[PDB]
Amino acid sequence: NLWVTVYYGVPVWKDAETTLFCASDAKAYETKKHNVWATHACVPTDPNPQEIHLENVTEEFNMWKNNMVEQMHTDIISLWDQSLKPCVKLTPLCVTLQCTNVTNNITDDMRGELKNCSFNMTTELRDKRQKVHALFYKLDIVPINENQNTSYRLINCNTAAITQACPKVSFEPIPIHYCAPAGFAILKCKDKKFNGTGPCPSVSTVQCTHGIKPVVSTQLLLNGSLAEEEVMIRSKDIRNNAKNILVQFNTPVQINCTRPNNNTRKSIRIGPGQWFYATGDIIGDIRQAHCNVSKATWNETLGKVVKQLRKHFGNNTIIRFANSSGGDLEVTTHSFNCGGEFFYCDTSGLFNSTWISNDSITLPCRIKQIINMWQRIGQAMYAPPIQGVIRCVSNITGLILTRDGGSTDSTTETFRPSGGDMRDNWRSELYKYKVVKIEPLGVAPTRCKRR
Amino acid sequence: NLWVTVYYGVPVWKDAETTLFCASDAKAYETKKHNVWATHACVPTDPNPQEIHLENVTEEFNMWKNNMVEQMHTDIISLWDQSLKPCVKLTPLCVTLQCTNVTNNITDDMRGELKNCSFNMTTELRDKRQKVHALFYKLDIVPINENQNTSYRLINCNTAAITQACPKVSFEPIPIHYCAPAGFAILKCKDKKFNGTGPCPSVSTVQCTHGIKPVVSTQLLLNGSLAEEEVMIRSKDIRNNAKNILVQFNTPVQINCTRPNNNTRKSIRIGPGQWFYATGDIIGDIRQAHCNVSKATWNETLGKVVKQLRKHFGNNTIIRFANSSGGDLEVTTHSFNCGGEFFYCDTSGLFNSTWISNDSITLPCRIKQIINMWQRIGQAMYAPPIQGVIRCVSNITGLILTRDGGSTDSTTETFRPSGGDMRDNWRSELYKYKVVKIEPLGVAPTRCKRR
Amino acid sequence: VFLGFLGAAGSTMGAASMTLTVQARNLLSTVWGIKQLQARVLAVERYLRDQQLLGIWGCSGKLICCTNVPWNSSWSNRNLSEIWDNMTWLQWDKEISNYTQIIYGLLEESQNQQEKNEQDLLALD
Amino acid sequence: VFLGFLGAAGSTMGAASMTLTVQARNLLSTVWGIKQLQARVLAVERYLRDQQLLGIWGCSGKLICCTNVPWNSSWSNRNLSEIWDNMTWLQWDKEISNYTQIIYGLLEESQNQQEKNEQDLLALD
Amino acid sequence: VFLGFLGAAGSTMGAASMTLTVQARNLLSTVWGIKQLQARVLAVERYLRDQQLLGIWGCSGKLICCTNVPWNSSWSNRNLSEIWDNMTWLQWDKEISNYTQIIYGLLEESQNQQEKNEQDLLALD
Amino acid sequence: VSVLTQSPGTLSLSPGERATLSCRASQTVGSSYLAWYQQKPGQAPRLLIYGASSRATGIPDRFSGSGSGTDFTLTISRLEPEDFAVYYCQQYEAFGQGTKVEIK
Ligand SMILES: *[C@@H]1O[C@H](CO)[C@@H](O[C@@H]2O[C@H](CO)[C@@H](O[C@@H]3O[C@H](CO)[C@@H](O)[C@H](O[C@H]4O[C@H](CO)[C@@H](O)[C@H](O)[C@@H]4O)[C@@H]3O)[C@H](O)[C@H]2NC(C)=O)[C@H](O)[C@H]1NC(C)=O
Ligand SMILES: *[C@@H]1O[C@H](CO)[C@@H](O[C@@H]2O[C@H](CO)[C@@H](O[C@@H]3O[C@H](CO)[C@@H](O)[C@H](O[C@H]4O[C@H](CO)[C@@H](O)[C@H](O)[C@@H]4O)[C@@H]3O)[C@H](O)[C@H]2NC(C)=O)[C@H](O)[C@H]1NC(C)=O
Ligand SMILES: *[C@@H]1O[C@H](CO)[C@@H](O[C@@H]2O[C@H](CO)[C@@H](O)[C@H](O)[C@H]2NC(C)=O)[C@H](O)[C@H]1NC(C)=O
Ligand SMILES: *[C@@H]1O[C@H](CO)[C@@H](O[C@@H]2O[C@H](CO)[C@@H](O)[C@H](O)[C@H]2NC(C)=O)[C@H](O)[C@H]1NC(C)=O
Ligand SMILES: *[C@@H]1O[C@H](CO)[C@@H](O[C@@H]2O[C@H](CO)[C@@H](O)[C@H](O)[C@H]2NC(C)=O)[C@H](O)[C@H]1NC(C)=O
Ligand SMILES: *[C@@H]1O[C@H](CO)[C@@H](O[C@@H]2O[C@H](CO)[C@@H](O)[C@H](O)[C@H]2NC(C)=O)[C@H](O)[C@H]1NC(C)=O
Ligand SMILES: *[C@@H]1O[C@H](CO)[C@@H](O[C@@H]2O[C@H](CO)[C@@H](O)[C@H](O)[C@H]2NC(C)=O)[C@H](O)[C@H]1NC(C)=O
Ligand SMILES: *[C@@H]1O[C@H](CO)[C@@H](O[C@@H]2O[C@H](CO)[C@@H](O)[C@H](O)[C@H]2NC(C)=O)[C@H](O)[C@H]1NC(C)=O
Ligand SMILES: *[C@@H]1O[C@H](CO)[C@@H](O[C@@H]2O[C@H](CO)[C@@H](O)[C@H](O)[C@H]2NC(C)=O)[C@H](O)[C@H]1NC(C)=O
Ligand SMILES: *[C@@H]1O[C@H](CO)[C@@H](O[C@@H]2O[C@H](CO)[C@@H](O)[C@H](O)[C@H]2NC(C)=O)[C@H](O)[C@H]1NC(C)=O
Ligand SMILES: *[C@@H]1O[C@H](CO)[C@@H](O)[C@H](O)[C@H]1NC(C)=O
Ligand SMILES: *[C@@H]1O[C@H](CO)[C@@H](O)[C@H](O)[C@H]1NC(C)=O
Ligand SMILES: *[C@@H]1O[C@H](CO)[C@@H](O)[C@H](O)[C@H]1NC(C)=O
Ligand SMILES: *[C@@H]1O[C@H](CO)[C@@H](O)[C@H](O)[C@H]1NC(C)=O
Ligand SMILES: *[C@@H]1O[C@H](CO)[C@@H](O)[C@H](O)[C@H]1NC(C)=O
Ligand SMILES: *[C@@H]1O[C@H](CO)[C@@H](O)[C@H](O)[C@H]1NC(C)=O
Ligand SMILES: *[C@@H]1O[C@H](CO)[C@@H](O)[C@H](O)[C@H]1NC(C)=O
Ligand SMILES: *[C@@H]1O[C@H](CO)[C@@H](O)[C@H](O)[C@H]1NC(C)=O
Ligand SMILES: *[C@@H]1O[C@H](CO)[C@@H](O)[C@H](O)[C@H]1NC(C)=O
Ligand SMILES: *[C@@H]1O[C@H](CO)[C@@H](O)[C@H](O)[C@H]1NC(C)=O
Ligand SMILES: *[C@@H]1O[C@H](CO)[C@@H](O)[C@H](O)[C@H]1NC(C)=O
Ligand SMILES: *[C@@H]1O[C@H](CO)[C@@H](O)[C@H](O)[C@H]1NC(C)=O
Ligand SMILES: *[C@@H]1O[C@H](CO)[C@@H](O)[C@H](O)[C@H]1NC(C)=O
Ligand SMILES: *[C@@H]1O[C@H](CO)[C@@H](O)[C@H](O)[C@H]1NC(C)=O
Ligand SMILES: *[C@@H]1O[C@H](CO)[C@@H](O)[C@H](O)[C@H]1NC(C)=O
Ligand SMILES: *[C@@H]1O[C@H](CO)[C@@H](O)[C@H](O)[C@H]1NC(C)=O
Ligand SMILES: *[C@@H]1O[C@H](CO)[C@@H](O)[C@H](O)[C@H]1NC(C)=O
Ligand SMILES: *[C@@H]1O[C@H](CO)[C@@H](O)[C@H](O)[C@H]1NC(C)=O
Ligand SMILES: *[C@@H]1O[C@H](CO)[C@@H](O)[C@H](O)[C@H]1NC(C)=O
Repeated sequence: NLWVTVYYGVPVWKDAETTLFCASDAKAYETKKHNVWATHACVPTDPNPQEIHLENVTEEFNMWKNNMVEQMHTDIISLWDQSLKPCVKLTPLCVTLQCTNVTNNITDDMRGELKNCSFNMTTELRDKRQKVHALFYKLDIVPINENQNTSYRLINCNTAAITQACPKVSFEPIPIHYCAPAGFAILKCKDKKFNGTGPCPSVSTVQCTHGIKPVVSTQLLLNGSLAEEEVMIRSKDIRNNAKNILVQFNTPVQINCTRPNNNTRKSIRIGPGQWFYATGDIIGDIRQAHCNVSKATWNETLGKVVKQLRKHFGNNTIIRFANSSGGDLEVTTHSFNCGGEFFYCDTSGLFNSTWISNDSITLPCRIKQIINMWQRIGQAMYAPPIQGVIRCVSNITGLILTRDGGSTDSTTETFRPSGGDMRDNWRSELYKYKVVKIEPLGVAPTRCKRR
Repeated sequence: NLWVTVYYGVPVWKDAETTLFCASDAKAYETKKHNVWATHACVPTDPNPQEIHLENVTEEFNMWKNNMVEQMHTDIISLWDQSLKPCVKLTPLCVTLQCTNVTNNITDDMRGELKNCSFNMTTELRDKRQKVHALFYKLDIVPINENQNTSYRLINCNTAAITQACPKVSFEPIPIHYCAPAGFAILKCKDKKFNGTGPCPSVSTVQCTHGIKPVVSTQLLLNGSLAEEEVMIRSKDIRNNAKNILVQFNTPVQINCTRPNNNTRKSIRIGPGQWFYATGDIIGDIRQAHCNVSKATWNETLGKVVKQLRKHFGNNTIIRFANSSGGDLEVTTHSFNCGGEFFYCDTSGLFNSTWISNDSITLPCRIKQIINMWQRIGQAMYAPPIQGVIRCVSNITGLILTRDGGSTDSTTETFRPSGGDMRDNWRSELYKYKVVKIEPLGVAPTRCKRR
Repeated sequence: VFLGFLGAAGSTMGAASMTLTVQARNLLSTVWGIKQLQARVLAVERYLRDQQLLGIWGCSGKLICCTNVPWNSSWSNRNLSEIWDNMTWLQWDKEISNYTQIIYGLLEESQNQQEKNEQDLLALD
Repeated sequence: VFLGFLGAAGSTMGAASMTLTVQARNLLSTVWGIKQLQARVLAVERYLRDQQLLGIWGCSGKLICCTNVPWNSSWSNRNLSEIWDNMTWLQWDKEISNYTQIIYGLLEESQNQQEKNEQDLLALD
Repeated sequence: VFLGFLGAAGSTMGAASMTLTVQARNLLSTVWGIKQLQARVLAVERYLRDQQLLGIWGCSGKLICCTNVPWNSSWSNRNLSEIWDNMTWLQWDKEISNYTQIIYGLLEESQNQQEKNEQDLLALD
Repeated sequence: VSVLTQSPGTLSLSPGERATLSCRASQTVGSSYLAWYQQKPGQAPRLLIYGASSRATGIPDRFSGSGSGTDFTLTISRLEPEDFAVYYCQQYEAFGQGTKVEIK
């Protein structure tokens, strides 16, 4: 009656894990001599990419078990590492530093942040030495001894050696598109209310993901995607407090950041072909770095987040926002890098609200040059100073939060900003993507018989 | 009437760019422990190679847009770089040098070229030091200060660090054959009067190119191929003066080069496993290096070149040969390396002739040990001295020329030797080769119909 | 090439059996360079394994291939309209996943080598 | 193997259609090692793409393959002697280069899937 | 998959001609990663070369393939029982190793291109 | 070198009309190698045409040129006020004498 008929090219797939390859704009590669996140390891992108709607297809997605996020983590860290191998290693700079206060033009907030430090340094000739001065930040220098000798050491020098970023290499995140090799497909959830888990009734297949900028930040997702309809609350388990809650804004909050100091860059020769760039002298008055957010915009977005949180924690629960309990500087402050300078902003103003069931904010930011990226101990880098005044505009497109546990009373829920792991920063963009394996061989009954 | 018939394996091709792989003699690899231009990255060649004549095929060639030349450039530079990574880096030698004149047995021309220089040096034990002396060339040492302290520094030390070539690694150019991967073919122009551009009515397909020796030289192409019938003049645009003119001789000019000094090699230990080889002491009299060319042979070849130039610049134009206007030592002199020693010959005698429309020459050469190859700033190498007297025979198979511009009078044309870029040295051998892509799928009309 | 890829994954099995070329054309294409080379080589090996499976069934150069293997109702007792006009290939693959190797071994060695030996012995006549 | 390669590239199309095996046999074969591996893998992928194109036309294992696709005089209105006894495949490819994809889409999906469905439905009888 | 691999290497040629799929399925699969990638790519290229040889003989998708090439007693004058019921394929390969290329050139170009041209000219009728 | 003659020495027009400036090369072989440069007074020259006919990046479309062999011409379609300068033709290292476009 019925016989086996073999079909090749059937639209059947299974969940799979593969090694994806990027796609990037060749244009920006011509504009960008080098970018830490290499466009050379990657490939030029294809204009007019294709997205086919898989009508009548409902696919199961898991934002919290996605290997695209892990591959992105591996790729970004490895791209950073190879972008920092050729650059100069600042081992000769691990010397005693005689440091004194800088009080030329200082406001009461910036008192003691910068120090004038003198030290003996190597020169291009191995038989001669020089005494050179540079300004250093309090966060990059540690007292050598308890006694007030005013002798200082760089924080890394005990545990590790600190590389210097090449001055030519740029830090601007450029979009990268993650593409699937032959025999694999990327399925994109087109549902506008999806929380990253469970069945997705609106699915499409894409050659490559949308351009994702590797923006490294804590407590606030910058320059990311925005929710189409409503603020999106996404946690692996919302009841669990050990899992960070990722918030997506439907409307961004514009944030204006600046370091008003007019900085200079001083070349110091430490070897035959090796240079060390230093802070030089700050032309003009010295004022603290800070960031401005619109207060009304922040309050309206916070109300929207409160409404979405109430959808998960009760209709009469009190949603309180408070600031970080503690930890390293990266997590306790809104850490980010824009222009090549690494900022650290106190977001206590941002999270200072109790929401009962019924003009700008200025954030004092701090600057550092010794940066330990990606929660690794022993691989610090020195950020060369950026010359001039830096002004900086970004969109706050989301939050990373942690809910306080052990609540004695059940009417309130406290949420504090968090971060530090960028797998939860890059999972807020890849939440709607899953890679699948095509199984093109099928066998089905038909009445047809081989002669 | 007519139907589509599919043909696979049709002899159709298009111009393409691929990554070629070398072929070399296994024999010479057994004779050559190591050669900078690795026979290990490459493959043993196939005896009795095949060349099929493409009768009735006329192909368009462009000598001036050929990716084989660019791949050869990349490959030779990269082979040099990896051959110099393992060898010792002479950073400990960047010290003040107290230098005095060497006048033991000196001719009036060689006055001051070599200097006796003393310096403090590291030893295998990190806690002890030694004072060591070595002879250095004036071109490899620079005054540290204007005042006559007689303190000297190696020229590289300010800008970069200088590697030392391993003494065992050899510098003799061995022929390499460039082969095409599967699905690609190399088409060879067999026309004897071809100028490297335009249609070539006599074409053949070859598995691999003929053996090309990576001979690095300026102003004169050495140990290359020779024109079959007549001297060949090849420029991208002969009217343009910014493009170098490549000359191919039909008969070579024998050139005999020598450094008559009996040199010695002195081992100096600078580290636990690192050695520095120095000039030692020159046994016997010291005389300048020089090169001899036959004067009659040079004059006849120059007349032939003049005739070919007259074919492009008028039948009554005056062809004048003059010497280099200026530039670095590489371009101003006939730079070459034979035996491991790097020569620099003043070719003012070679180009000293005015040709109206109607015994040997001795070239004073100079020696260097700090060599900046391939027009790169920052990657110098130290050439270890070669022990003994070196005698050297080569064939001058061509020239690299530049025509003077802005001629006030139109009856004369001046041509000066040039070089420096080896892409114009290796394009004089690959001028007759183009890589093509085979397109084996064809569709043509026939009267045949599938049943 | 990519246009229409997987676009009949929510269509019926019969409607999806008319777009097989779209999915067949989409199966073939530093340290990063070797990772991507390993991905490309695995895609090539996977395509070759699928084509070898087709070739050992007498199904070379064929996107639809009939065989001499009877269907067993133990594998699936559904009627033709249910399968071809009321099911998708994904649901089908979910249903038959635990029977695939039995079918593949009834195609691998029984049917093809038997048929092939019989063609040789008929070519003798 | 290499002997005779491309030797009928200046011969007529018919004379060159008798040496197809010579060109078919010549299509298959540190940091330098990965560059050469990438070249070899791309050659393999290219051969596989060509064979896949042949297989989706019912032309597997065939160096000459006839089809059920009529020739359009818009593609070329030349007479058979002109093409096969007075032209080379290079000139032909130059002439038809802007019509190749139309022919390839008339072979890709129309002719082969139609024919293949009809063989299935005739095997039903 | 590996089960039964080479298990008929001491069996007669006929007994060993009934396990060809077992050996056909076993032909396809840092600095160490590139060495293993080179091994895998060479296995792929080798399989492709063998399949190309089969395809230029009219033997695609076929583990046993008859041809129109007469056997020459110069190659081997043994009787059918000796070969198929009293010899193994290893001994056979030892015997015919110096005649393989003659057979492969009588299959490569004579038989297949002749037959293929005749099918084209019969399809004209 | 190649002699370039760029006639007329002085060309007097008024705004908005089309001017046709011409350069004639003499000691050449004949090709599409020419450039047109605009030099306003007190400023360095600026490239308009790079090739016999092509246009330099950023230059409006009113500036267009053509020619081949030994005769070439610049055609300013619309003599806008910011289009009055000295125009030069270049064949390799040789330069024209200069054409004055002056308001009249
Ligand atoms: C979120 O996105 C915004 C908008 O894209 C982004 O702000 C932009 O950052 C770039 C890069 O830091 C800024 O461009 C810089 O500023 C000026 C403007 O041209 C130039 O001085 C800079 O070039 C210097 O630095 C280069 C090295 O990076 C050198 O190659 C060059 O020679 C110069 O020395 C540089 O282009 C741009 O102005 C801002 N735009 C705005 C509107 O603020 C922001 O950084 C993103 N935020 C995060 C957290 O990633
Ligand atoms: C153009 O081609 C000519 C002819 O091929 C070529 O001249 C030859 O160069 C080689 C290599 O420099 C010379 O061989 C050397 O000379 C003697 C002869 O055997 C030996 O002392 C040398 O061996 C020493 O050096 C080796 C390292 O290179 C060590 O491995 C070895 O142990 C020895 O220490 C070496 O073989 C050869 O004599 C000349 N031949 C002639 C006729 O001059 C010339 O160099 C080429 N020119 C250019 C510019 O490339
Ligand atoms: C940091 O202290 C240094 C001293 O090491 C200051 O540099 C000196 O500045 C004076 C002017 O007051 C100059 O005359 C000296 O020549 C400088 N010293 C040297 C060695 O050249 C420097 O001004 C201080 N910087 C700041 C920002 O306070
Ligand atoms: C995301 O939405 C889905 C679907 O509404 C939610 O899944 C439901 O909740 C639990 C899992 O938390 C499971 O019982 C079922 O998968 C779903 N139940 C239904 C449809 O009755 C999922 O919880 C949502 N997640 C968040 C963080 O909101
Ligand atoms: C951030 O906000 C502060 C406070 O409003 C801004 O400081 C003012 O800046 C303007 C413009 O330069 C000055 O005229 C005012 O005197 C400043 N007011 C103060 C200190 O109270 C600051 O410019 C903003 N920074 C940005 C947008 O980068
Ligand atoms: C966080 O909010 C508290 C109030 O909840 C702020 O403290 C008050 O600030 C106002 C306005 O400056 C003062 O009048 C009050 O005296 C402050 N104390 C209290 C107990 O209300 C506090 O400044 C906010 N923190 C920020 C912006 O970092
Ligand atoms: C270079 O100068 C050095 C001195 O540093 C000379 O070496 C000395 O030579 C004398 C013979 O005149 C020996 O007695 C000494 O023992 C040598 N010095 C040492 C430290 O051993 C050397 O002769 C000079 N070289 C040349 C080529 O003139
Ligand atoms: C090389 O020879 C070819 C053919 O003789 C020359 O090409 C001619 O010259 C120009 C290009 O310079 C073009 O008009 C044509 O391609 C050819 N014209 C003909 C055949 O009339 C080419 O110029 C020669 N190059 C050199 C440097 O001598
Ligand atoms: C280059 O030519 C010069 C000048 O002819 C040669 O110098 C002569 O060499 C011979 C042989 O050794 C000596 O007997 C003569 O005294 C030298 N004559 C001079 C200096 O006038 C030199 O040998 C040649 N060099 C080569 C071929 O390498
Ligand atoms: C280049 O040629 C000039 C002549 O054009 C040479 O200079 C003359 O050399 C001869 C023979 O040695 C002398 O008699 C003359 O007095 C020199 N001067 C002039 C003005 O003719 C010159 O030596 C040559 N240069 C070389 C070989 O480097
Ligand atoms: C630098 O060296 C001098 C002597 O050269 C020494 O007295 C001084 O303490 C050193 N300075 C430091 C370690 O800051
Ligand atoms: C910020 O948001 C606005 C409004 O959606 C958008 O147009 C703009 O491109 C965003 N900027 C960045 C840098 O993402
Ligand atoms: C910063 O200093 C530079 C140095 O010349 C000056 O040109 C620039 O105007 C200064 N900028 C500000 C904002 O003061
Ligand atoms: C959080 O806010 C408190 C005041 O409520 C402040 O004392 C503390 O320093 C803040 N913590 C961090 C990590 O910024
Ligand atoms: C934000 O709105 C909420 C409403 O509960 C309340 O905290 C407050 O009025 C607003 N705060 C600011 C700073 O505008
Ligand atoms: C070498 O060191 C000595 C002392 O050990 C010193 O006096 C002398 O100047 C040094 N020589 C140099 C730098 O040439
Ligand atoms: C030099 O030329 C002669 C004559 O053509 C030739 O026999 C010899 O091999 C050439 N030598 C070199 C080193 O190229
Ligand atoms: C060079 O010196 C060595 C050292 O012994 C000697 O054997 C050789 O003969 C010398 N050569 C010449 C040409 O003087
Ligand atoms: C070129 O020759 C002149 C004499 O005509 C001489 O002074 C000059 O140094 C030479 N230039 C070079 C670079 O050799
Ligand atoms: C070379 O021949 C030319 C003929 O014009 C002339 O310069 C001279 O007589 C000859 N020169 C030499 C050095 O032999
Ligand atoms: C989806 O299903 C509907 C009805 O169930 C049908 O009309 C439509 O063609 C289907 N579309 C696809 C792409 O399968
Ligand atoms: C169908 O499968 C069953 C086992 O489920 C087996 O007993 C039976 O023989 C099979 N039928 C055929 C016709 O092979
Ligand atoms: C097929 O898969 C599972 C896993 O073995 C098996 O237990 C089950 O009976 C089958 N499922 C269906 C839906 O036939
Ligand atoms: C070349 O053409 C001639 C006549 O045009 C013909 O006799 C000859 O066979 C052709 N040769 C090839 C190899 O095509
Ligand atoms: C031939 O091509 C033309 C377009 O050039 C088209 O209109 C016509 O239908 C085609 N003929 C056939 C028989 O398909
Ligand atoms: C085919 O190619 C070009 C490029 O599209 C097209 O314009 C032209 O008409 C065609 N050429 C020939 C010779 O048929
Ligand atoms: C081995 O040979 C014996 C007798 O020679 C035979 O019975 C047996 O089947 C053979 N076994 C194999 C595995 O070939
Ligand atoms: C068999 O081979 C011999 C050479 O050993 C040859 O002469 C003979 O023609 C061949 N027979 C056939 C039928 O091809
Ligand atoms: C086959 O191989 C060898 C090697 O060429 C040959 O000499 C010999 O005659 C042949 N051996 C047999 C056993 O037929």
